[PDB]
Amino acid sequence: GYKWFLKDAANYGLPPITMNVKVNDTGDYSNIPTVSSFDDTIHFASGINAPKVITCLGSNGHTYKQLVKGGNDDLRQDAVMEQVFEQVNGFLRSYRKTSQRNLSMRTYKVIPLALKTGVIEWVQDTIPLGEYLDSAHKVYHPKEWSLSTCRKLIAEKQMEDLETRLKVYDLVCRHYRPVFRHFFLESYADPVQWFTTQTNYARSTAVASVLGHVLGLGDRHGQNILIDKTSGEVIHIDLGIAFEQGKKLPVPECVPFRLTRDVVDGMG
Amino acid sequence: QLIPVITTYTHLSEVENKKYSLRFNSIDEALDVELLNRSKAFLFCLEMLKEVKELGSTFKSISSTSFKVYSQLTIFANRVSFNNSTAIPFFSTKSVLWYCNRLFQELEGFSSIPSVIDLVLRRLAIQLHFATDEELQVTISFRLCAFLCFSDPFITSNYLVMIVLRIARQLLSIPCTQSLGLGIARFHLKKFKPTDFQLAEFCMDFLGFCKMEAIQDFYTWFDGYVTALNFEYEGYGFLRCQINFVRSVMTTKNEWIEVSNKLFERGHFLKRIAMNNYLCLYFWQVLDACPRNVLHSLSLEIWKCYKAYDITEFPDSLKLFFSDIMGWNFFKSPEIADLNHYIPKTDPRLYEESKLIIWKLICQKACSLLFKYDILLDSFIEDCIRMFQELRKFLNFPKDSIIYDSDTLVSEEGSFQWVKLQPTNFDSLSNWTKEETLKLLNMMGKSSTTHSLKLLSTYMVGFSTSIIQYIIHLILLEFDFNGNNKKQKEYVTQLILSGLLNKNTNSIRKTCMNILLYLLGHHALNPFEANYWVPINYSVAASTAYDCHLYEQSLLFLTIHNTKTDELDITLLSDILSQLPCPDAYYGIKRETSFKNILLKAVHEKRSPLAISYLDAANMYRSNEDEGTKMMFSNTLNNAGFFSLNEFYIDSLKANDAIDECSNEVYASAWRMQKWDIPPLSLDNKTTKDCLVFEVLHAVHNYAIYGNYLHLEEYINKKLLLINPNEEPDSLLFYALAYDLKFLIRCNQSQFNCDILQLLKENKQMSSQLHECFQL
Repeated sequence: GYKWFLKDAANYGLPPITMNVKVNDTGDYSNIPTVSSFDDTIHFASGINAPKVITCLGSNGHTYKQLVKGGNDDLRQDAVMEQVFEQVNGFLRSYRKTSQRNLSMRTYKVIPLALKTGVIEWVQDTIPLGEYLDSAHKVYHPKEWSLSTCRKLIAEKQMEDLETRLKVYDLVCRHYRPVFRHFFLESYADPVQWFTTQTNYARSTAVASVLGHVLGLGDRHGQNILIDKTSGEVIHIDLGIAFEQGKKLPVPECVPFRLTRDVVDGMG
Repeated sequence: QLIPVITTYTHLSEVENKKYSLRFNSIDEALDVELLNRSKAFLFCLEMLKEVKELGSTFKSISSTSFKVYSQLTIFANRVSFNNSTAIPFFSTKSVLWYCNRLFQELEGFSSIPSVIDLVLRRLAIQLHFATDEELQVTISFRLCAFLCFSDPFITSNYLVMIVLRIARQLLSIPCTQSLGLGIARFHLKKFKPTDFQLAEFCMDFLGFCKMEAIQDFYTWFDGYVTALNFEYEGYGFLRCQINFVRSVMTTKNEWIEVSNKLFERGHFLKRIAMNNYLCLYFWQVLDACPRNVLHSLSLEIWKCYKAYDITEFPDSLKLFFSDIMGWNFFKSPEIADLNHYIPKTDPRLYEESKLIIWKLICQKACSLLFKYDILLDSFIEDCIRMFQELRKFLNFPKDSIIYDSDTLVSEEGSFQWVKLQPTNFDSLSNWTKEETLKLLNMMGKSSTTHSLKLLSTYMVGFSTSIIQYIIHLILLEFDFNGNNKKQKEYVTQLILSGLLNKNTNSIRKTCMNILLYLLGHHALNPFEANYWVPINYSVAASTAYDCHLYEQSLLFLTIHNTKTDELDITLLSDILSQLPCPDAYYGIKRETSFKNILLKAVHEKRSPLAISYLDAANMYRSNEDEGTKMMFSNTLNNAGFFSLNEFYIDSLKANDAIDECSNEVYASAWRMQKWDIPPLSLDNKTTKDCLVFEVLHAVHNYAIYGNYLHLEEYINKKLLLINPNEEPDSLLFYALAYDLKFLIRCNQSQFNCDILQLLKENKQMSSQLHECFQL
């Protein structure tokens, strides 16, 4: 179906596949932004299989891109959990003496494609959570132990011993570096900007856990997580398993809280 | 030499003969021949004034219908001719005209280049000397207007139109000459319209002073023609509004809305305000005469421009008018807080490639340099630009049409005989540390044109200061990182070191510091290496930080030093954050346990709980003997939230001989006790906020006690007369106080604003933010 979808979109203004369209109480659908034709190329979703991404020029023309996802995730529940996080966010808006500070939230509402199918919509501007300066550690470290060597150390003892884990962490100590700052370094040169960004992002990453252990939802997996390079602040989405159901894994979630030690190192 | 002047002289002597001999011989490949033609033009100009008949008889025959018509047009606007003339008659101006006819016929289009015309303009500029006899000035001005009439089509260049524009400033001396310059602008308008990408200059092309009313009427007609551009109304100068204002006719409502919408779209409306003399015009000089519907229905940004369009001056009526104009919209939709998104100004963008941007920016700034100065100061800085000739393709960077005019032809110095050099008028010493930086750049023998330009800048009106402002980065870029290994590197580092210890130029030192910050850069893996490359010391960095007094510098700088050093200079960041506005602070460092630490916990957050748990204890505060906590407890009395416990505390200080009859605590009491008998501070006080309140109160109390409403209003207007609008924190914080007081006095009801209650209902923010602002 090369031509048919693009042809159909032009004649009738299709409701947006990705729509942050908070319609009115009347709810009428008259002048929502409309896109006629698809883009030239559809980038694959970063994953096991190539899931496509859809983008086009808007009615106003402002970019509104998205990326569909392969697999069979059951995220209607995740949709509800996101809605719950959102209601909690409104609650965060509801408290004066907290009213002044912004409340940390960035929804990811993409309806599932089917019972075993999904279509996702990437946040407009974003980055993989650690990707920003992820490799700058090599820039940060002219000399460093291999991350593969670190994985070897991790797998050296899947069995737990009091001495073994401590010795492994001792090995981690000399090799690792407190180098988590650079991605947060070159953001903006404006005067109040740095003081603006850091407290914001810290409060953000805190609000994650702040809703978290209450929900007990998400293991902050690096691929799973999201960090907002453009924002000068952080936001994550796409959590999948929840309710402290750590028992499913061979090890339950050894996560008292979000181990944002690296972002902490962005100490100012 | 003087041979062309000899020809000009013999022209009058000759009868019925018109001869041109050896015109531009030794063809002008060198500066000599076109320079001789220019000396001829100067001799003819000297002929034009006082050698041509000063004339009590402007009446004559120009010997050409077109030339005579041009002269009549030049004198036409409000023509009051035929004043008494000078003493010594040398020759009839008719011979001058006859010679000028062949002179225009001469050169076959040569010498029309900017050199000779600019020489004529300089002749007029010296003629437009600052001060002299009015009648001799008038005669010389008649000569200048006639020389303007001696302008062939060869004056078609845009630079000539700009010279015509400067002629209006020259005319600002006199009204009849002002009408002459108005007609000259009328003539120039044909050339003025060709601009494709001056409109800003026209944006207020008005004479506020404003007999010949129909002259202003035809001026309005010409302005409408300028709007008839008919094709382009996008230029959208204040012209329609100003034409209405002079016309005493109100504008169309939809037109008013359009005028409102355009100004924000200008994006340089800040620069529009920047013209100080323009400002009192610009904030509704005659548009202050308009409806409250006109005031309010407009774009609010007019009101919203607070703390920007400063009243360096205004009419007393204007002062009252603006003090009013703030409030009636200010109560609704007020806003104070501001973000700090700056120009990206990133140093790396893509080595002559690096050098490419700097000179292009210098060329861009040269146009502004030629804009804002005296009518004559320009040429002194022009030469180096002409000197800068070798084609660095910099002209290609600027406008090509602009480049062609100052193409080549004989390069003639603006100085002429060099008496017309800078007369040392109005020597400025502001940005003296920038002059020191200019001396530093002079220590570097970088460029032939640039060093002479810097020296002229030293002779010029802060032009080296203007350059440092324009290039605080590119200047050191010439100094530092000019190449792989630059001999000026040690000098740049030493300059950084010397400037580190600066005092009273801490702004200049910080300018150098962020300039170092501009050293951002290309071809480097590590931004930490960027922290390394330019001269800086974390110790000196924190020195500057403690010197900043402003929260902007310290924050990410601490982290940068942490990457460099990480040593916990305990006092530094503590003093920083603790004395930082916004509540996010006050917990950064760990606590040093103490009862005094309990007090600190009370104070920094201004903790409402535990009202005086720091005042005393079981075994701690009975005999502390420190008076800093005396201020602390004064603040506690302020923050108690009980105006009465503090009301007695007013006496609790009254026992103390620390009042000195002017105390923030005592003044707060003045706000407090309703004690109309308590004597308030002096009304002549400059700006003290507590005092401002005390004055407002004593005034209102009289407004109760005495009868005369006009007397109360007089007290009020006098009190407000102190300069509120600019350069202080609490201006609006005194703004509408009487805007309430008098309205309450007005007509027997509650306050004019309906109630702050519905506003608080829709406020959604406590200061309009964390309640730094909205309170009290």
